[PDB]
Amino acid sequence: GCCGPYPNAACHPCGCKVGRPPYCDRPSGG
Repeated sequence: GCCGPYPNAACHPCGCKVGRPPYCDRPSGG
């Protein structure tokens, strides 16, 4: 239970932990 790509208050493409876009599951940094 997260939100996703639709509008821009708390709702973000990869705002979640598990289940999210290619760049956010690929190695970010820290």
